[PDB]
Amino acid sequence: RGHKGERQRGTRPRLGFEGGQTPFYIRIPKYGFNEGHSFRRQYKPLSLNRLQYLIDLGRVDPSQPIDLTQLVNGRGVTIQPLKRDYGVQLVEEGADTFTAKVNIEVQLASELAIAAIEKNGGVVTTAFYDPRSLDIVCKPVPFFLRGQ
Amino acid sequence: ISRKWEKKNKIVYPPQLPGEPRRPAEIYHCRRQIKYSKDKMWYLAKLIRGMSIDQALAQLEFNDKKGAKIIKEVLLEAQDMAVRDHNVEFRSNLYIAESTSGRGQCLKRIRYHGRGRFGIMEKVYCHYFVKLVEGPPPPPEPPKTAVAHAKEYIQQLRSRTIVHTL
Amino acid sequence: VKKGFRAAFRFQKELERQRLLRCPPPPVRRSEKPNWDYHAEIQAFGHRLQENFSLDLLKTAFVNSCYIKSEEAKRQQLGI
Amino acid sequence: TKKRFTPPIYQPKFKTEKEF
Amino acid sequence: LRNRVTDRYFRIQEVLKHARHFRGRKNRCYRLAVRTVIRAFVKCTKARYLKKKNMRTLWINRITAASQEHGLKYPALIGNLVKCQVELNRKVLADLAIYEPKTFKSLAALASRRRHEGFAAALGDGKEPEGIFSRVVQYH
Amino acid sequence: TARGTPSRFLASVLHNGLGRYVQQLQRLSFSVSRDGASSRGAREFVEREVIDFARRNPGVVIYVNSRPCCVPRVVAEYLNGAVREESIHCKSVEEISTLVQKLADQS
Amino acid sequence: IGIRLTLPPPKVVDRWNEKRAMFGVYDNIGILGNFEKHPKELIRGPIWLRGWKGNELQRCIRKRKMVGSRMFADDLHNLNKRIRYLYKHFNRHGKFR
Amino acid sequence: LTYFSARKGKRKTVKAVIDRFLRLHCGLWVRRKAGYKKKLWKKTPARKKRLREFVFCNKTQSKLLDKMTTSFWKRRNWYVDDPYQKYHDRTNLKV
Amino acid sequence: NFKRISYAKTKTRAEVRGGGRKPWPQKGTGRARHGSIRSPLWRGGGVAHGPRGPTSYYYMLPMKVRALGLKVALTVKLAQDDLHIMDSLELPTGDPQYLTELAHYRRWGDSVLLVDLTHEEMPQSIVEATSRLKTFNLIPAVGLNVHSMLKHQTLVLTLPTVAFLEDKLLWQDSRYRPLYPFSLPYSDFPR
RNA sequence: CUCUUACUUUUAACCAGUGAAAUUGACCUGCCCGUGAAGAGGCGGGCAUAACACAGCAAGACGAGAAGACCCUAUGGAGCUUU
RNA sequence: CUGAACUCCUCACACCCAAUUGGACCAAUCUAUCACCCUAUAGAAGAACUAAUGUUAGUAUAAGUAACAUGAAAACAUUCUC
RNA sequence: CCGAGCCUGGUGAUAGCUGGUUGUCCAAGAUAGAAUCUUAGUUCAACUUUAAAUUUGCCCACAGAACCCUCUAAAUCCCCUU
RNA sequence: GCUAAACCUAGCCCCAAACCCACUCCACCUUACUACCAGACAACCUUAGCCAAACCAUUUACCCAAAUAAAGUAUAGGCGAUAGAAAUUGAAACCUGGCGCAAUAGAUAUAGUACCGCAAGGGAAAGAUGAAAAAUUAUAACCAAGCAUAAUAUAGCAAGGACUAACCCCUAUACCUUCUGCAUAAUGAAUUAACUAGAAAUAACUUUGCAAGGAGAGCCAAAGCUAAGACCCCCGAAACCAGACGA
Ligand SMILES: [K+]
Ligand SMILES: [K+]
Ligand SMILES: [K+]
Ligand SMILES: [K+]
Ligand SMILES: [K+]
Ligand SMILES: [K+]
Ligand SMILES: [K+]
Ligand SMILES: [K+]
Ligand SMILES: [K+]
Ligand SMILES: [K+]
Ligand SMILES: [K+]
Ligand SMILES: [K+]
Ligand SMILES: [K+]
Ligand SMILES: [Mg+2]
Ligand SMILES: [Mg+2]
Ligand SMILES: [Mg+2]
Ligand SMILES: [Mg+2]
Ligand SMILES: [Mg+2]
Ligand SMILES: [Mg+2]
Ligand SMILES: [Mg+2]
Ligand SMILES: [Mg+2]
Ligand SMILES: [Mg+2]
Ligand SMILES: [Mg+2]
Ligand SMILES: [Mg+2]
Ligand SMILES: [Mg+2]
Ligand SMILES: [Mg+2]
Ligand SMILES: [Mg+2]
Ligand SMILES: [Mg+2]
Ligand SMILES: [Mg+2]
Ligand SMILES: [Mg+2]
Ligand SMILES: [Mg+2]
Ligand SMILES: [Mg+2]
Ligand SMILES: [Mg+2]
Ligand SMILES: [Mg+2]
Ligand SMILES: [Mg+2]
Ligand SMILES: [Mg+2]
Ligand SMILES: [Mg+2]
Ligand SMILES: [Mg+2]
Ligand SMILES: [Mg+2]
Ligand SMILES: [Mg+2]
Ligand SMILES: [Mg+2]
Ligand SMILES: [Mg+2]
Ligand SMILES: [Mg+2]
Ligand SMILES: [Mg+2]
Ligand SMILES: [Mg+2]
Ligand SMILES: [Mg+2]
Ligand SMILES: [Mg+2]
Ligand SMILES: [Mg+2]
Ligand SMILES: [Mg+2]
Ligand SMILES: [Mg+2]
Ligand SMILES: [Mg+2]
Ligand SMILES: [Mg+2]
Ligand SMILES: [Mg+2]
Ligand SMILES: [Mg+2]
Ligand SMILES: [Mg+2]
Ligand SMILES: [Mg+2]
Ligand SMILES: [Mg+2]
Ligand SMILES: [Mg+2]
Repeated sequence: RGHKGERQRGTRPRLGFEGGQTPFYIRIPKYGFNEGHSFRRQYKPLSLNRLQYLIDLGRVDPSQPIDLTQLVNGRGVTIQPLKRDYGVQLVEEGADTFTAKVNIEVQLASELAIAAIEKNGGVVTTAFYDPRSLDIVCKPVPFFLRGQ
Repeated sequence: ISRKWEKKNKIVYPPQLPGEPRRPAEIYHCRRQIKYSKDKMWYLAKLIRGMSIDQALAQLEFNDKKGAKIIKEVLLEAQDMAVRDHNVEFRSNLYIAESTSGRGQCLKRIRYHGRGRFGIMEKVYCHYFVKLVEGPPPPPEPPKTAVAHAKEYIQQLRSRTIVHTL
Repeated sequence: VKKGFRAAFRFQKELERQRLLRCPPPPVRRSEKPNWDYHAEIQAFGHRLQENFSLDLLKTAFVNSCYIKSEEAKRQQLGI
Repeated sequence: TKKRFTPPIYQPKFKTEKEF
Repeated sequence: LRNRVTDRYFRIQEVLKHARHFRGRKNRCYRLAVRTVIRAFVKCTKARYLKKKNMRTLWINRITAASQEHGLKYPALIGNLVKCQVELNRKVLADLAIYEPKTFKSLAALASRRRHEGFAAALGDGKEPEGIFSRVVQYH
Repeated sequence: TARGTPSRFLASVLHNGLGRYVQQLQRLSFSVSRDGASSRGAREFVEREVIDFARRNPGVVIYVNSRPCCVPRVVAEYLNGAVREESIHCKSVEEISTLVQKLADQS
Repeated sequence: IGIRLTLPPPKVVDRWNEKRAMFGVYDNIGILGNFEKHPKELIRGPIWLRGWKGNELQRCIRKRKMVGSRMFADDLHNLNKRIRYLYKHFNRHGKFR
Repeated sequence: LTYFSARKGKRKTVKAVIDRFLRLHCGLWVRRKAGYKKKLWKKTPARKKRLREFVFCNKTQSKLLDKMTTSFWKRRNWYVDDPYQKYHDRTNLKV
Repeated sequence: NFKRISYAKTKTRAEVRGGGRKPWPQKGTGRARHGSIRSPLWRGGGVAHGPRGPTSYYYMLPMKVRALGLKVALTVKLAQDDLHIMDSLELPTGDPQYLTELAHYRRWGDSVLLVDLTHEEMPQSIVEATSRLKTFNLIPAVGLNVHSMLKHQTLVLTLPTVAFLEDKLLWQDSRYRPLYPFSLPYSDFPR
């Protein structure tokens, strides 16, 4: 523990205190980096590489309409409605090698991601789910056990 | 508390052989919880060590200390006990082999001082132990003479080796 | 009273050493003590000395008249 | 200098009352 | 679970066994003995240096005495014995003085002879050949 | 310390080595538990080492006694009457071999 | 002084009593039982410590929350004081910041 | 800092930090320069441009800011059209 | 340890009876300074850093790890010739001596763990014999655990139990990460 | 007071009985000069020195007693006064 | 010539810096399983005291020291002195 | 023990101040500064410790680093080789 | 050889479960424990302060009716210290147990008694045979300090090196704390026994599991994730405030 002072006796100042000099974390001006962070919509990205990989392994079935439930049931995406996730955004990564024909319902889709699915004969739709609806569609069974 | 001194008069030795020297009788007696100091009692016990039973009784009869009467009482019952229960032929043929005092169980009391202060006073008790051995009192040691000193000095000179060598 | 057995056992061993030291036991023959095989001891005796003894002669050399006379007295006492 | 007095403290009585 | 030391007695006896021959209360009172026992052990450790030092001092005193009996000073004996390639150390030299006095006189005579040869050489200008006992045996 | 302990002069037993050398170790008594874990190293010493050690020392009578014990011990006895007890608790086979050999060489 | 002069009574332990013999049985109640029951449900003890762990401050807060309303007056006062003391210790005192 | 909250027994976030600093997921912290809105009439354009920069913090400051915030603030976020999305992950960084 | 709850508790200096007042003035008495008679330095005082129970030791190894441990215990028993497979646990009699003699003749060790598929369908004969024994213990398959397997020298499994244990333990190797507790309905679980 | 003296009582000392308190790191506990955390029974150089009581004395043990009350320090208190 | 813990010599080698920091072991206790004249592998914890004018108890030192107490004779009746 | 009583409680008040801080063994280990109602303390540097990564570190050859002004200083910086 | 030493019970602690609550006759709110007379008074009403903010002045967590999760998020604040939700989510629940204490422990407890205080109030200490004591001439001894058995012989931190030999010779300035530096004539300590002081997050590291997934709903994830191991003492003021008790 050392010898005398505050530190041997366990009475040293709080974390952030600098001995009386205006502390670093206070002398920096306030700026709205994080203002409104908890009301910002978030979308879990789903790349065309990931989508094709899930189809090739049988984890997602392209013969039926694909939506959030099928993606969650295949463990393709993990959605967190309590963390202000509003669904999945389809991202263009993997467009060159995308070969599957799919009917897929997402929340956001980039221009190039839409082109990849449509070039291969598939349909892509952008669908909105509210926080409550997202919870139900992602995990239907827990909802059905509520009796509502 | 310990009471081993009273158990030493209960040791039965085996019968002696025809050619063995007659074993002297040993009688252990003590008095417990005497209201007197062991420090003061030590002086009286010291006085009679090595004395004959009769010489010890004479010295104690004319001592002014309170312990002298107590020790004299113990010595007399030990002498009576030696002849009655220990097969000692002559009551005068006894000498003090051991005589010592011990600490007894003491009591604590308050002694009052001025200014509201106090001290703790101990009400002192002691034990007295005596051993009587049958026979004449052992003779005192002759003072070491000049011949003995010279003999011892020369003996040390003759035991002197060359140190730290072969 | 403190919990445990080890400390008490260790103290018992020391109390037994002091008891023995205060009253040293009377000495006895090594043969009477444990771990003794007379025939093995006889053979080792010769080997230590690097001597090729005859085991019949060597055993007789140790037998003394006093041991024979006493051995017979014990036999008579037991009616054997 | 302010008067300083320390009063005596008596010990419990029983500690000096035990008998055989 | 409340744990208490149960074998403190033995821990105390480890120190006190080394303090039995001490004087006073520090032979039985742990608080006192432990400090004195530590000091005893440190003294025992450092004494190993003094033992060697004192032994050599003793040998030099004894060699000095023996040399003076033959009219030689200690440095003259030791120095000249080395020049004769006699590598006897001081321990043996002291032993020889006590138990082999005739050999020691021979060594004293040899040193004295070698010492005189040194003087003769120093006084000469190189004309003289090396002394008989001054010749050094070379090794390779 | 030296002042706190006894001392003796360098000596031998019956002028050993003068006319002939006589090994002073006379007897070895082992006590090895059958099941005790502490005696594991002592059991392995009795299986492969003790027999070969006895061949080399025919003047030493070795007594191996298997009995329940928490602390296995070897007791060495010498011709001069000295008795030495050395614990082999939890010692390896190699460690026991070294100890037993040291006892054989001591006077 | 300070060490007993006699051996304590020998310790008799029955290693094959029913409690020891059946220790552990049903610890895999969930893995082997279709997960109908969690192993934590086998834990018996205070209602505020079943299947939960925390430091002394956390245990104190949890107990006051769950059973504080049923505690005896003197016990509840001591608990409130303990929570205050521990709050000060962990949040203000120590070597690390 | 509150290491163990009285109600939940959980470590708390210093909200003064949240108001001033942006944390990138890579572990970097971004701040503004002190005085960037003060007495601009007496400051040169070069100085004023330096003051407008969004700058990174050093290791020691970053470690302090990490301790003064809970794990929630260090999670990976996917805000739509986030200006700082690119800066979350480092590239070609050797040690 | 996971289900251990320690009930040990001591009183701090704040909980020991009394101790409010300062025992004597700070200065002037010549004695050491003290604020309370219940300080941990005092006889009868509080405990400085004693147990503060009841104290829980609960924690959970990952489900996969606890499953793997069971696999290792079964393999070790088989590899060391301590595992015996039975067609059924039906005995000819309910006398415990028969089962004891059977184990001795078959060299089954001092203790034997008997595992049946289900508690309800255990044969009455084996139930009677084991109920009267101490080292022969009968458990259902759902009760199997590493501790019991290690405590008992021999493990005896019925053939239905073997099929039961393979299904449950191998399910852990091929399963998805959970979306919600496995107690809730899934497409293909249970069975 | 110069300038003290004598006697009585108490205390005192000896014998007998009873029997406290502060104090105490351990002590086999000398003097001189020198040295040194700057004033030494304990270190250096000298000198002195069989062992152990009792009665006096107060130069030293920086003697005992009270965590200096003077002084300064503490982002320690309190009383009082005030534009 | 004397003269170290410098260096050499025979053998061995982790084995001489405060705060601080890293590491290897370990007494006793309880629990699991061993063991069975006192142990082993692990798991736990009120887990180690030559010092806090520390707390409690015992006993020393000072010290048999300071201090304390009963007028006299007698037949214990009584009288005498103050 | 009244510059403001006593008791209990808040209370384990607080104390950058003094004191104390318990088994064995080995190892590395001394010190530019800045700010602070701050200089009996803290935080950042610096130093020190452990782990990890991969590449130079130290010692230094020439050549090279100011005029103004008095001591035309001892030296430093940079630096391949070694 | 004394003084002493040693012991295993009394009970106690933490949970679970269960709602809880007494009584012979007589006396007892006046000066309680006092057989028997003219009254009429009547309860309610924000805690404060220590402390933290390194002063302090706004401010500074205190069960309030479901574990978990949402979340230390929204939000509050000398926007400092710090304080801190809700919507929503939704689990289990078989008293008779203990890696709790064993006479300085565990309740203060043999007892709120003795004792202390005018009062409010403060508040102890301790016991130990055996199957039988209608076996008490009985159950051994051995162990702290202190003493006794047994005072002492030049010289000196009391030992070490030694030695034929205790001492004589040689070497050697107690310990802890505190300091630039202590034999210091700086602190603490008569001694024995017992008691008496390092509590945890954030990350990181190490060793398993599984792996673009991990985790037994929540969370994290651009090799991660889950589990475990491993780091943060004791005693002490003068004060401040609330409610009682005292002329
Ligand atoms: K803290
Ligand atoms: K912000
Ligand atoms: K006169
Ligand atoms: K004086
Ligand atoms: K100080
Ligand atoms: K300060
Ligand atoms: K203040
Ligand atoms: K009590
Ligand atoms: K001084
Ligand atoms: K000083
Ligand atoms: K002083
Ligand atoms: K000190
Ligand atoms: K009045
Ligand atoms: Mg300190
Ligand atoms: Mg300091
Ligand atoms: Mg009075
Ligand atoms: Mg030399
Ligand atoms: Mg209190
Ligand atoms: Mg108070
Ligand atoms: Mg206080
Ligand atoms: Mg207590
Ligand atoms: Mg006088
Ligand atoms: Mg007198
Ligand atoms: Mg003092
Ligand atoms: Mg001087
Ligand atoms: Mg002195
Ligand atoms: Mg003084
Ligand atoms: Mg002072
Ligand atoms: Mg102030
Ligand atoms: Mg060297
Ligand atoms: Mg070396
Ligand atoms: Mg051990
Ligand atoms: Mg402890
Ligand atoms: Mg102690
Ligand atoms: Mg103390
Ligand atoms: Mg005197
Ligand atoms: Mg007097
Ligand atoms: Mg008088
Ligand atoms: Mg008053
Ligand atoms: Mg404090
Ligand atoms: Mg080093
Ligand atoms: Mg300022
Ligand atoms: Mg400074
Ligand atoms: Mg270079
Ligand atoms: Mg403040
Ligand atoms: Mg809610
Ligand atoms: Mg008690
Ligand atoms: Mg003794
Ligand atoms: Mg000397
Ligand atoms: Mg100074
Ligand atoms: Mg010095
Ligand atoms: Mg001093
Ligand atoms: Mg001071
Ligand atoms: Mg910790
Ligand atoms: Mg105030
Ligand atoms: Mg204040
Ligand atoms: Mg008030
Ligand atoms: Mg009046």
